[PDB]
This record gives sequence, C-alpha cells and structure tokens, in this order.
Amino acid sequence: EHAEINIFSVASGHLYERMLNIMMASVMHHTNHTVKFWFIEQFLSPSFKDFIPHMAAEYGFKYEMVTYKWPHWLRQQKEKQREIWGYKILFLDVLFPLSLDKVIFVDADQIVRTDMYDLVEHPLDGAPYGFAPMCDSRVEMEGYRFWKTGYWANYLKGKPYHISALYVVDLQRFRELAAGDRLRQQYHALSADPNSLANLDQDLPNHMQFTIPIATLPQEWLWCETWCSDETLKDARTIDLCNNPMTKEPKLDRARRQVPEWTKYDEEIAELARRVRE
Ligand SMILES: *[C@@H]1O[C@H](CO)[C@@H](O[C@@H]2O[C@H](CO)[C@@H](O)[C@H](O)[C@H]2NC(C)=O)[C@H](O)[C@H]1NC(C)=O
Ligand SMILES: [Ca+2]
Repeated sequence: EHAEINIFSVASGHLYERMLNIMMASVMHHTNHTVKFWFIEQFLSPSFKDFIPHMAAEYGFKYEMVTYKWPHWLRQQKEKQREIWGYKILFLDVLFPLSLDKVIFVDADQIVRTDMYDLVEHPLDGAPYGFAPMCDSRVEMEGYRFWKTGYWANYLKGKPYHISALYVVDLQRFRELAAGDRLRQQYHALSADPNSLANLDQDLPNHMQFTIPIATLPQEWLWCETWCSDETLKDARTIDLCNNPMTKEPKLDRARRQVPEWTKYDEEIAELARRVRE
C-alpha cells in the first residue's frame, strides 16, 4: 500500500505485547515518514487488538491485521514458538497485498533508535532480503558462537550467520524470484528430520543464502548485548533483546537495565492507557 515505512512483527503473550507497544512507540519517536504496522492477528490477545486504534491515533500510524491460515500440505509445528517462527519466514509473499513493495520485520522486544526509512532506502543489490550478521565483537562469548565451529562453519564457507530479529524484505524481488515457494518447499523437505532447523526463522534463510541471496546489512542495524560489545552500543540503530546462554538474566531485567529509554516508553504507553480508560 501507500505508507513509506511498513513494519510487521509477531508477538505472543502479555509480556511480548507490552514490548510490542514499546517497539512501535520507539519507531514513531525516530521518524517523520508515514508508517504502517502489520500484525499477525491470530497470536494477539483481544485487549491488544482493542488498544491498537488508540496507539495508532496517539502516535500517528496506520495498521492492518493479517490472518493467514497455515496451508494443509505444509508440515505443521506443534510447538507454538516454532509455529510463530514459521509465520516470520514462510509466508512473506502471501501475508501482504501485491501492491506492497517492501516490508521490514522488527522483533517485538526491540528498541528502535533510528529513522526506519534508512532501512527502506538501503541498497540490497538484487537480494530479496537483508539481515544483519550475528556480532563477533563481544569476544568473551566466542565459546557460545555455535556457528563459528561444526556444521555451520563448514556449511557457510565464510558467509555470515545472520540474526533473524530484524530484516528487510524487497517484496517485489522476493516475488520475482519465487522465494516464498522455494523457502516453503525447502522447509517442508528439511523439517521431515525433527533435528533440522533448530532456530527455524534464522536457520532457513542462512541455509538458503547460496540460492536466495541475503544482502548483509551493516552491523549497526542490530545490536544485542549477548553478542555485541558495549563499545558498539553508541552506533546501534536498533537494540534487540536476545537469549544470553551464559547469564540467563530475565527479559524485563535486561530491558530496564540496558536501555534508558525503555522505562520512558513503558510509562508513556501506561499513561496513554490510563487516559483512554478514564
Ligand atoms: C521531524 O520533524 C521535526 C520538525 O521539523 C524535526 O525537528 C528538528 O529537530 C532538530 C534536532 O533533531 C532541531 O535542531 C530542529 O530545530 C527541529 N526543527 C523544528 C522545526 O522543530 C525532527 O528532527 C524531525 N525528525 C526526524 C527523525 O526527521
Ligand atoms: Ca528479540
């Protein structure tokens, strides 16, 4: 459709819905371009869906709910987490109208600190999608970078192992290449082995990057404390909260501690909620 910036996300649970409102507020506080948010409807709570028109009127954004049913032929995922990961990567060509030329996935737990139109304008050199690589800058976490040894090191041949927390999809090129049909057919064949695609949303594009190119985004597009150094935080365009296998610190504790403006957005959205309620 007509918005300059089009973002979709997936959220399941009260905690992720609370963070999704914060992510949306952070996008609008950093851009003057028109924005439309797209929601994978079936995982959201009724209260979240009822509150979105109030967020839209307060922050000045458009929105649309997409309800796409998992195709009968396509191998299902019994685990809700894996089903949600399937919705991130398997249906990019069918979730959005043919008129939409580009969409960006932003994780529900992200904090945006840049004008997202800079990602819309980032050149992809013919790639149907662009992902940031996993950071190598936090050196003390090298033992946990599973992609630097074993299966992935041999498979990648020096190519980056990309994180799936943020990605830009040129829907025109994605369509042109039949990337959706190709990703669903590879997923269907690979998923017959239950050990394959452990990190479904991330492993599938990384696996297919020799035939479905990935434009490797600048590292500054995605900063996560687990893999990225403190020194590179000042250059981060977006901040992602991702699992830390070494510390196992809780999600809300990480959010409040890392990002000074997280509490500001959280309190601002709670103030908007009290204003609408009364
Ligand atoms: C959105 O538009 C406003 C208003 O034009 C911009 O405000 C300017 O902000 C800079 C600092 O960032 C100030 O030095 C200017 O004096 C402001 N101008 C006015 C007229 O208020 C704002 O920067 C814009 N934001 C984005 C992300 O484009
Ligand atoms: Ca995340």
